[PDB]
Order: sequence, then C-alpha cells, then structure tokens
Amino acid sequence: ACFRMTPLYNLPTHRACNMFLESYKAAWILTEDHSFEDRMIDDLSKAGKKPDPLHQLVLHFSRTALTEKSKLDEDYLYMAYADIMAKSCHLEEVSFEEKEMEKQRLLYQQSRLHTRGAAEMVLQMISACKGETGAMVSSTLKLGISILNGGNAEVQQKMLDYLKDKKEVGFFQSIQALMQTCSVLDLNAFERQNKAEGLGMVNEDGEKVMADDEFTQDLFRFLQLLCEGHNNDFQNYLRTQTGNTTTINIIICTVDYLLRLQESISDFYWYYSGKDVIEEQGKRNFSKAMSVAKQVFNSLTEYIQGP
Amino acid sequence: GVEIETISPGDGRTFPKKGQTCVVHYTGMLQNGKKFDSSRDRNKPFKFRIGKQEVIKGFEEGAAQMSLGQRAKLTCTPDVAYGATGHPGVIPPNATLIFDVELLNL
Amino acid sequence: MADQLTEEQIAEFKEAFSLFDKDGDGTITTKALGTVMRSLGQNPTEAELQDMINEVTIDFPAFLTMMARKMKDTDSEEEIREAFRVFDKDGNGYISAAALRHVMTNLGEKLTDEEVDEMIREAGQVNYEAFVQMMTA
Amino acid sequence: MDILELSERLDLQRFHSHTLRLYRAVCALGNNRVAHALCSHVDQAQLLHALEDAHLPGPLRAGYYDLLISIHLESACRSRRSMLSEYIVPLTPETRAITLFPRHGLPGVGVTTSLRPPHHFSPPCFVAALPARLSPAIPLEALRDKALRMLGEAVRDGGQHARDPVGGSVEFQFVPVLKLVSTLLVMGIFGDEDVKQILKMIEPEVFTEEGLLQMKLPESVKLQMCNLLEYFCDQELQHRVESLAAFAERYVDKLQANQRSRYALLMRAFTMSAAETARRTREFRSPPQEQINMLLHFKDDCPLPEDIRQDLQDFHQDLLAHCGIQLPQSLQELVSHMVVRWAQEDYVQSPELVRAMFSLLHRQYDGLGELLRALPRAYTISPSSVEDTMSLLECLGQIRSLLIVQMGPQEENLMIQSIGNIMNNKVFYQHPNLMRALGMHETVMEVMVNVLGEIRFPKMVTSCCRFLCYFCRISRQNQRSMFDHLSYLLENSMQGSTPLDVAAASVIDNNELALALQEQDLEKVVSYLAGCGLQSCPMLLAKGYPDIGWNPCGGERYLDFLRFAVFVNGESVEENANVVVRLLIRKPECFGPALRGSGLLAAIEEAIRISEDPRVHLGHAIMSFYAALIDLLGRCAPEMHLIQAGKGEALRIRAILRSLVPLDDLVGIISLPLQIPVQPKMSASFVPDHKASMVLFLDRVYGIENQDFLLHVLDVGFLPDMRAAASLDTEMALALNRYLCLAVLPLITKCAP
Amino acid sequence: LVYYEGGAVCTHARSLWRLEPLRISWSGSHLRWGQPLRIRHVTTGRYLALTEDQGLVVVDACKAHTKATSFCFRVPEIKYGESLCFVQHVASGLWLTYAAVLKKKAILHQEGHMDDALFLTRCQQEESQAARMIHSTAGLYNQFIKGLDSFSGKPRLPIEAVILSLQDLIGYFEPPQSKLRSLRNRQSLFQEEGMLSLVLNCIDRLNVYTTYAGEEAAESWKEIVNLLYELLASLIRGNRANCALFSTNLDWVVSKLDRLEASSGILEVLYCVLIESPEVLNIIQENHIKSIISLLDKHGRNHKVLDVLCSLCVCNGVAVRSNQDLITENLLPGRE
Repeated sequence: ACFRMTPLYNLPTHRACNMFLESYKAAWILTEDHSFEDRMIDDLSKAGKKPDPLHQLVLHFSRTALTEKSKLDEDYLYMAYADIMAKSCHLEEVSFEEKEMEKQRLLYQQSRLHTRGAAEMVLQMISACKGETGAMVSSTLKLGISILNGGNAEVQQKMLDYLKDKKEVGFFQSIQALMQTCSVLDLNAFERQNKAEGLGMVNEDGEKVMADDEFTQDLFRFLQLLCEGHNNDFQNYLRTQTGNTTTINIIICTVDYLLRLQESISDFYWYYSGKDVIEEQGKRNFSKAMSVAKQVFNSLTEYIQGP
Repeated sequence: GVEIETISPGDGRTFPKKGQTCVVHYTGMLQNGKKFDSSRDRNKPFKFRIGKQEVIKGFEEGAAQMSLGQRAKLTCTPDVAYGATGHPGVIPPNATLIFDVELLNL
Repeated sequence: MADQLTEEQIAEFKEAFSLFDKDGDGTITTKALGTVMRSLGQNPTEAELQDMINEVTIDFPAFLTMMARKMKDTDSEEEIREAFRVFDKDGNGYISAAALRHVMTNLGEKLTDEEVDEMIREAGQVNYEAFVQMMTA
Repeated sequence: MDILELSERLDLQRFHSHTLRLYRAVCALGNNRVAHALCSHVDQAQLLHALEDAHLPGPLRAGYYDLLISIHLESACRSRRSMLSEYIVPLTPETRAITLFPRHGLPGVGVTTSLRPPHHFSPPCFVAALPARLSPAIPLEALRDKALRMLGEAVRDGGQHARDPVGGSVEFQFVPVLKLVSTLLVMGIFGDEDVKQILKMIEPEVFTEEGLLQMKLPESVKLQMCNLLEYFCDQELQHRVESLAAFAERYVDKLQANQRSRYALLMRAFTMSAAETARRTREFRSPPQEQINMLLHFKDDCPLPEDIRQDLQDFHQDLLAHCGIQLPQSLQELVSHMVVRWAQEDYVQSPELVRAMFSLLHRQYDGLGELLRALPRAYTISPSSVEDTMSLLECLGQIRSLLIVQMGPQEENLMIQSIGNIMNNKVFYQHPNLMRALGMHETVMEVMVNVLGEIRFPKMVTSCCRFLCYFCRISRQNQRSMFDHLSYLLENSMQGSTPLDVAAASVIDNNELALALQEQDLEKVVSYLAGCGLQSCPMLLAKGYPDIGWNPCGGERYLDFLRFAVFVNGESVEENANVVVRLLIRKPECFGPALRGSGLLAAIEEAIRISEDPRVHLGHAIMSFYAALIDLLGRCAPEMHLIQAGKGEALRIRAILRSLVPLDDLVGIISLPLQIPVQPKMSASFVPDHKASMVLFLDRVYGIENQDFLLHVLDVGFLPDMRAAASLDTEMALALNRYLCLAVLPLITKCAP
Repeated sequence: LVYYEGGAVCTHARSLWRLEPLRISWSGSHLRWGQPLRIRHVTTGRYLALTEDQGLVVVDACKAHTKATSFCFRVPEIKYGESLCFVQHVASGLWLTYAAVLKKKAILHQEGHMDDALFLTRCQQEESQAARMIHSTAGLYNQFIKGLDSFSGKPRLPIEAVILSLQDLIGYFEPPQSKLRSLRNRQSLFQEEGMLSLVLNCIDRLNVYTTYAGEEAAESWKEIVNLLYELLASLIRGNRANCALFSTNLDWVVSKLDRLEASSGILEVLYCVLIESPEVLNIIQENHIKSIISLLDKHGRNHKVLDVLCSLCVCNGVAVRSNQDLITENLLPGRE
C-alpha cells in the first residue's frame, strides 16, 4: 500500500501545514539547546533575617510537601525549577590545579544550593512520595544527585540531622516500597517487543521492557552518593533505624532486588542460549541490564566501603 | 381588568395596537411598591413587540391599551401577568405586578 | 471506522446524511438511505443494501463506519491495482531482485536482504505473472 | 440609609458585605437564573453607581466590584479561560501574512488567529412571558471604558501617594479594580488601543512607542499584577502561534510546489538508476510524515532548495531572537526584574503569590520550551469549516461548564444534547486532532467518573459510552489514548452501552493494541467470569425467572470482549492466547455449568427445553453464551504454521483445548435443526450464528482430515443445514445463508481435497 | 469483653491498658517474670479479672478480687514486654489465647495456643494522662446524666463540677503546626471512646427541660448547656468522625438550632461540621434552608447565619442545584 500512499504535493493544505509544523517542532525544538538554567539560578541567586529567593522557594516547597495530602500534584513549576537547578550544579591531561579548581567550583555551587535547605526538601518530598513512582520521584532524585554530587559531607551531615530530628518512619518505608516495585527484565515483555518490531513501525503510518531502567539507574546513583564518602554514621543509620520506631533494613531489600535482576538476566540468557547471533534489540536490552547491574554493584560497594 | 391611571398625558390619537414593535420605558412595581424591574435601572428603554406576544399577556395588554406618546400607571393583576408563582426570585408569590410603562416611540 | 476514508468523501457523506435527516438522529431507514446515496451519484447494489439492512435509528458515524466497512473491499482492490501498476512500472512488467530492493527502499520499510530474497523466491528475475502474484500477495 | 454612611456603623457594612458574598456564591458556577435574579435585585445600576463612587465603603466596594463580574461575565471569562488552551489557527488570507516582529512587538496586539468561541450575552428582561438560560448582558464597551478610567484614576492616586486611599485602604483601592480589569481582559472586552493604554499605565517606560509595577503594592495587588503578566505572556504565546501558523502555511505551499516540480522532473528523467531510487525514497511511496521528515532533515544532503533552507534557517533564528533565549525594555526582562525585586524586597507570606510569580519567571525566560509544550496543542482548520469549528468549541465549552457544575436532575439532558451535537459535528470525525487536543475525551471521562462515582443517570452513562466508543473508532491514536486509560474502564465495568464495550472497541481493529495487552486486564476479566457463576442476569432477576447459576448477559458480554481481544485481523497473538486460555482453565467456574456433570449436548437439549417452555428469553441467551464459549475456545487455537512447526507449548494448548470439549458434542449440537420458514423469531431460538461458531470451533480445533470423518461431518448437521437452506431459498433464510457462507463454505473448500 | 482486633483499634484509647503490681508500694519498679500484676483498662476503668463465668474479661473495681485479677507474664529481664510473655492467671494457671476487620475474642484456656505470645508497645505519658482524664470526664458525665434522669420525673447535681469539667475539656480542645494534628488526634480518641455520644445525650437531656431542681441549682443549667455546646463545637472542629456523625444527625442539629435558647452555639456547630463535611449540604433538605432563613426574621440580623448560607451555597468546590434553588426561592423573592 506504500505505492498507493497519498503524496505530499496532492493533499489538503491544512493537513500539510500541521504535519510540517509538527515535524519542524520535533526536529528543532527538541534538538534546540538552551543553557539559561545556570543563567537563571545565578541571576535569581543574586539576593540583591531576610531569606533569599532560593531560600523562600525551598521553604515554600518544603511546606507544600509537609502537608499530609497523601497525593502529589502535577507541579509543573516544580519540574521546571528542579530541572533548572539540578542542571545548574550539573554544570560539572588536566593537572592537579585544574582539578582542584573544578572541585572548588562544584563545592561552591553545591553550598549555594545547599545552605538554603535543599536536603530538607529532598527528604520531605521523598517521605511524602509514599513509594509512588512517577515524575515527582524522578525530579526529586535528579535534584538530589545534583545536590549530593561529589560526596559532599555537609549535605550528608544535614540529612542525618534532619532524619534524627524528624524521626519519621515514612522515608524508609517510602524508599523501600519505591525501589521494590522497580521493573526488571521480562521474557514475556521482550517477546512482545520483538513481535511488535516484526509488525513494522512503517505499518499504519521506546521499549516496554526496561522502561524505568534510567529511573533505577538514577535512584541507585543517588543511593550510592548517599553512601559515598565512607560516612559510617549514615551507613549505620541505613542499616538499622535505631532512632525511628520502625527499622527498615535497606540491605536486605536491595539484595532481594539484586536477586530479581539476576533471575531476569539468567532467564534472558537461557532464552538467548539457543540463538548464537544476538539481536540488536537483545543487545540493547543486555547493555541496559548491564548498566543497571553496574550501578547496583557500585552502590553495594559504597555500602560496604570502609571498615 | 387592567387598571389605568395617567401620570404624564400626551398624544392620544396615535395607538401602538397596529402590530409593530414599540420602544417603551417600561418599569415594574411590586405589591408594596418595590421597583423589581425598571427601564431606567437597566439604563436602556425596553423594546416591546405588539402582536408577537413575546411579553406576558397582561403586560402586552396593558402596553397596547395605553396610547402612543402618553404615560400611565398600567397596573395589572398578577393572575394574568405572571400567575401565582411569578418570577422565581424577582417577583414574590401572590404579589401584584404593578407597571408604569411609558410610551416613547413606535 | 473511516480513518482511511478520504476527507472529501466523508464531507459529502455528512452533507448527504444531514440533507436526508434534518433531525440529526439518523432516523432515515436503510432503504431511504440507499436511495439517497444512489441519488447522490453512488448507486448501491440491491444485494449489498439488503445485507446492510439485515446486519443493522443509528447516528451518522455508524452509517459512516458501515460504509467504510462495505468499501474496504474497494480500497483493497484499489491497493491491488496500485501494486500491479507499480510492478508494471519496471522492465517488461516484471520486477527483479534489484527492482524489488529499490521499491522496498522507496517505501521506507527498510526491508532486510533476507526478506527481499524471500519475496523474489516467492515471485532469477521474476516474470510479469510472478510480479502480479507478488503484488496480489 | 446611605450605603456610604454605613462604613463606620461596623454592623450594617458587615451585613451588606455578607449579603454580597451570598449573592456571589449563589451566582457562582453558572446558575444563570440566579444571576438574573441577583441582577434584578441589584437593578443592574447600583453596582455601576458603587463602582463609579470612590467614597463607598471598602468591603462594600470590593463586594460590588466582585459581583459586577461574578454575575455578568463569570461564565464568559470561565469559557474564555477554558478555550484558551486550544490554540486552533484556521487558515485565512489575513492570517496568512503574520510576522512575529512588526524590536519586540507589544503583547496582546494585532489580529489573533485563535478560534475562541464568541461570548453570547442576553439582554436582561423581567416582563417577558415566563413559561438553559444565557448570561445577562453587560455594557461591554461602556464597562471597558469605565474600568480603564478607574485604573487610570488608581494609577494617578498611587503616583500622588495621597494619605486618603480609596475605600480606606490601598487593597480596597487597587485590588477590585485590578481583578475587574483582568476579568474583562481575559474576556477580550478591550480593543488594541485600550490594552495599549493599560500597558502604558502599567509601565510607560518599558513599552516605548511612575508605573503601577514600580509603585509599592500589597500581596493581593501583587498577585493580580502577576496574573496580568501571565495573561500578557499567554497573549505573546498566542502571537507566536499565529506567526508559526502563517509561516507554516507559506512553507507548506512552497513545499507543495517544490514537490510537484520534483515529481514532474523525476517522471521526466529515466536515465538515472540510483538517483531514481533516491528520489523515490522521498517520493509518494514513503508515508507523508516520512516525506516531511526527510524534507526537514537539513537541520544544522536532503533534496531541498538551498534558498528555502536559508529562509527557514533565518526564520528559526528570528524565532530564537523573539524568544530571547540568547541575544527593562523587553517584556520578559521587565517581569523578571519585577519578580526579582518583589522577592528581594521582603518575605511574602502568601504561597500562592510566590508560586504564581515563579511560574511567570520560568515562563518568561523559557519561551522556546513553552512553545514546544504548546506545539501539540496547535492545529490549522479549514477556512470553509470555520463555523463548524466554532460550534465545536462552543459545545466543548458547554460540556466543560457542565462538568464544572455538580451533576443533577434536569442537567444530564443538556450534556446528552451536547454529545449528540458533537457526534453530528463534521470536524469530530473529519479531523481527530482537534478532538484529541481539545480534551473532549478528557471531559467525557471526567463526567463519566462523576456520574458513576449504582448508576444514578443510566442515560448519561450510555451516551458517554457511545461517544467514547465512536471516538476510538475515529482513529488509531484515539484508540491508543483510550488504551492509556483502559485500566479505569476495566476496573469500573447492565443495559445498553457499557464502558467495557468502549474497552472492546479500543482493543479491536488494531494489532498493536491487541498485542500490548497487560496481564492485569486478563486477570480482571477472568475474575469477572468467575464471579458470573452462582449469579443471575439483572434482566432475568427483573423478569422474576429463577436463577440458572450464572448470568448469560454479563458473561456473554465479557466473553465477546475476550474474543475481540484475542481475535484481531484474523490471526491470534500466541502470547495473549496462551495467557488467556491458561487463566480461563485455571478457574473452572468460568466455564459453563455442564463443564466441570453434564455435556454440551445436554446443555443444548436443556436450552431447547427452556425455549419450548414459557426478547429476553433465557434459552437463547444460554445458547448464545455456549456458542461464544466454544468459539472463544477454538479462536485461541494455534495456527496451521504453529502446528506444522511442532511447538511444544502450541501442541500442549491445542491438546488441552481439544480434550476440554469433545468433538461428538459439537456434532450433536450442529445436528440440531432449525425451523426454517411463518418464520419464527431468532431472538428467542437457536440462531445460525451458534452453528457457525460450532463449525469454526470444529475446524480450528479438530479439523476434518480423514475422508470418512469429513463424510460423517457432512452427513450430520451439514446436510440438514444445507437442505434447510435450499428449501427456504426472509430473515431466517438470510441468517442461514450467512452462516453457510461464513462457516460451511470455507470448511468445505478446505476439505475439498 | 476482651477481644483482640486490628486496624484503627490499636490507635484508639480503648486499647490502652495499665499494669499494676500486687504490692501498692514501689509500683513503678521494673517488672519481673512471674510477678503477679493487675491489668486495668484506662478508658473503661474496669480492672481485668479471670472470672469463672466470663473467662478473661474486664471486671468492676469493687469486685476486682486479688486472686481473680492476679496476672503474670511467663517467658528486669525483658524490655517493654517485647519478648514472648505468655499471659497466665496466677490462681487458675490457664493461658490466655483466642477462640474465634479481623476480630478474635480473647479467652482463657488450659492449653492455649502456640502463638499466644504478644508484644507490648510503650505509650506516651501524655496519651495515658489524656485517656485517664477522658475516663474521669466520662464518669462525671454519666453521674450527671444519672442525676438528670433521677430528678427529671420529679417536679420540685454537681453543677459546679460539671461546669469545671466542661471548661477543662474546652481548654484541652482549644484550637491553637503539630498542634492541629494533636487536637485532631485527641478529638478522634474522644469520639472513639463515646465522648461525643455522651455530649449529645446530655445536650438532648438539657433541651428536654425548658426551664424540677432547685431555684438556685437550675440557675446554672443554661451555663451548663452553653458549656456543653462549646465542648461539642470544639470536638467537631478538626474531626472527620465528628463531622460524619453530625451529617448523619443533621436533622437533630437543625432542630436544636431552631430553638431560641443557645441558638448561636448550635449554629456554629452546624457551620463547622458543614465546612468539615461537604456532604452535609448535599444531604440537606429544604427544612434546613427554611430554618436558616427564618432565623434572621425571628432572632434578628446576624452575619453568622448569612455565612452559613454562603457555605451552603457552594461546597466541595461545586455548586449544588438544590440548596442554591432553595436559597434563591426562600428569602430572595421576599426581599425582606
């Protein structure tokens, strides 16, 4: 039926304009690059007692998340600001002087975005997430990995202080239920994807499996960064919640997730054992699972790093 | 019937009963005298159609009875104007629909 | 329903239905609808009209869906004719392996070499009858 | 008693303010009759006098100003705000020549291509013959002029910084006026000159051709100013959309001409072999989206003119300059400086004000990002169907307003009439893009959720289900969107159309949706099938008939949905068929009462007995349910290629489904004759579709391979059916012929060797 | 009757129990395995005893014999009772177990069950003090209601004590942010124990009499009624259960508000429960708006009634046609 397809030059004008506009937007706006994020964070950070505009925004979001609404709104402006800042501090051969200067600049950018209370907003939002996966959790995890980049000791210390003062069991249960429901490799899903690919994308004018692979990668990166720096006190707090009424052992649940990942990858290999040639989709799935396992193992190292 | 009491006498030869739309400064008075509706309150004279029966039967009869160019107290019984119920909020039940419609033009 | 139907045909059918049924509820009977369609230049077959009446107080979108289902055979015939014309566009009305690969590349489906070889074997160069059989599929 | 004299009474003023609040609440959220009653009570002149009087009490003046827009233009402003999301830009010769740059242009100036429905105002009347209702009329131009004069007076007073504020406070002096002017601004009351004057009053130095923003304002006035700035940003976005639509029309015309010339040249040229294939790659053989993408691949080798590519690059650079991403005269710079100064001045204790201010700032700097987000919500309508699109927008706004108001009696009829008008609207089925962008599916889903929460308004549910099913039949993208929300339809889902029918319509007519079915849906349907046992159909319960241990109606509907899910485009998905048969057999209760006890022939005999015993007959429903069950069992059978390949799972499934139902029972069921003729009623008897389903089950499960078996199955059932068809060669005759041609003929052709 | 149940029961005051050692002196010493002790309910005040007829159930304090109420834990050795502590009666030796919204009745058996071990969770001292105060207030209210029924049928009571208890309860439930959460938790605990039902019964008993007791004794009856209405208003605020109960009993609330005496308190309670529970407006009938309209005509012009009408006009973010039409057809046509 391709030879019988309607030509572009013989078509209703309005449909042609709409299609061309959509194609232009997809090919230019998405590819278009704006670095205004650093521009805005610093300009609004000029601050030229009386809290800074960043401090006011952080306090407002902390108050919003502190409410026991048991639900998360769209918060489009929150997405915008989280993307702005997370990318801000993410502004991140070379001699020792250059590396030291880069580290000092990163530390300054973090402290500019940390003393206002970003760690408190991270903890409150994660606790209020109630283990519900979504764009809220991804945005707050990106903001956390931005604030916690480089293994900052002050951020970890303030997070520990907030956890001790609040003594709220919601954060541990929320994170446990959140990472427990992370998707793993499914052979039924992989077969469905293969059949869909064989159907043909051109027919009737990404992948369900490993849809949240980047989500789990970022979550385990944040968890590793939390365990970064050989902070023995934070490791003890994560192992047992002595201060909290209920203690959630993150080690057992992350080991269970590792078991699930190993079962999924073993089943994938068993399915692919018959075919010597590895398909492109299968190779991509294997690479994504390999990256996820690498991030998980690095997180485990950071749990076990130090005596 | 419809009580007629002149207030501003004018021309009597002209009659709006021909069957054409007429612009009148129609105003309404409640049983106790409250001005529930007035053309001056609306800041625009009301256009009334004769024959089309767009307005209430009692109001239309009162407007047609008064000759063009003269103003009279066209008091109408609530039974023929709006009935016992009347307007849901404007006219209380069992309230007389007293009118003081004044003929202006057409 | 009528996703693949032409916009002009859909507009003409909507105008005809509105003219036939002013209420907009589609109360026009099947026989009356067929007579109106015949008067509009699209004469309906008596057997097809009887089958549609037996299969079927229905709104215009239902009538459009029924018409699209009835004309799906006509769309398939038109597609087969277009495929036959495309096959005849090659040398002597026969599409070779290179011609089949070029057609597949033009279509944008990005058919693999194995698929092209299988199509050639089903249709070394294919003949006019083989090309017609491949187009019919 | 003068209203002004009640300011210091401290009791009469409070009572009047409470009365104003009660009137506003009564007139809030539509309620046009109550709005007209409130206008009659206020006589439509007291509010104007209070607005024009600067000596009125603060709270009283604020209440009168709020009522001026809450009882007159509240519905119009709400409709305008609802319709602002849809940036529909129909083609027009005046709109064909639109440029973003006239320096930056003033926001909210020039002709707008947005097809927002016009506001309809009805002149108030209290003398007409009283037997929904339109909004009461407003002065419009006179009200706009009065609001502009009040805003100018407030600006002058703020500049003078007099110690005698209007209403006794700055909040009463400025906030109600700002709210009123914003309300008439979102309604489009003011023209170009009036909005230019308003912008000059707000900031004279910024928009060259002190200000209100420069002068200190309270938190509420700051929030109102931020809302005005947000409206200005929205107007700028609308201007950008209009310019984009004009450039799109021009560039589409140019590309149509260039493509026609290129196709003519390619047809003329024959010597080139590889170049011919390269041209055919971007020719009509590829889908139009692929051709458009290929023609737009020259960003940053495609067969496109160099001059038009340079023109498009210059246009894109102009767009980037207009958005000001990278180069207080500029509007975006002005609002950015304003919000920065407001944040740095002091701590603001109003979370809403700071949230709205931050929204505007990110909004202002990221012009391109907003354009990308608003890019899907943009479409060009045909110039001929402008009235149809306007009617579409008006009806959609009516449905949105009905959804905003609480559902109740005498209100579902208006929504049903609206739905009928949408169905009869040409653009609803002609262009699915407006249907998707306008959120009509979202609105109908919301009202269905509201009504369902016992079906209080069954007619409303039936109309909503019919509209949703029609929407899925409109196009495949609508079907995919319904799939994205399919979980609610399966979770929530008597008589007439049901949301589960909408789900079935979403599944059918596409293999992509059928293959991607999630196991949760199959589990829910299997649980529903299990729950169908030990129950009765609501129609049977109403009729008073004794329960037969299952409900044929709901069970048959669910089974038909399952057969739609498994059977698409003739073929059956192996994974879906395997999982559905596994979940079906795992719970034996979902099968018929005979299967576990009794047999299929015993069930057929019992159904015939009930048919003989005294269009809601139980026997016909039981026979239809059994036929659907056997047809579904035979539908998920592995195809011929799977059997030939000898797959272990396929062979096991085929053996299980073959042993589940013996062939002899099927032959006995088919052997039952029909009363071919006066002709009987098929709605209360054995329809030939049951025999067709049985024959299809036999063909897909057992298959007549041996000559003796084929002769036996032709003699039993097939021969009496053929004899009855020949004798009656009428609805019964047509049904028999359809059954023969759909089941007997393909099987006879297959078994011909 | 002793019965183990889960869910919100664990968070209620009815699940609070106190263990008292056999020796009155040094009752605060550390508990040891096998040490006899008496279990008394904080909310009910009845010490648990192993009665022969009732098995393991709460018994009256006067009849709480030492032998019947002697209980001990069988494995300064355990921490807060988290370790396995099998409940055994000292005199009988039977092991406490269960026999049959899960809820299993608790009884005493010679053999018991292998899963009879239970874990005890420590409770805050503030919660125990609040439970004790609630029990004392409930007892005082029961005594007052008993006296009211006593003198109700005889034409010619600790009024001061009742007034003091009402004032103390109002101060406890005085609105002040964890203060709002604490007030809501206290209101929920009071409603679970039946304080709201007792308050409603006392209000009804007071409304029965239109003026009995002595001339001086009945002088403070109006003050007692006002204090009870204030307590009901305080309990209604920040309590979903109280709002739901008032919505269920909306007709009685409207009838009470229709009374001339202490109409302001009942009107405030109705407004508070309507704000807390938007479903009250939907379930409201025309009699409520009729009474609201007549309140201004009879009692006089008041902003509270008009605010209640405003709340009735729009609730839950939507406009209800029934109440809007009632308000537009009740007082608007009259214009008085």
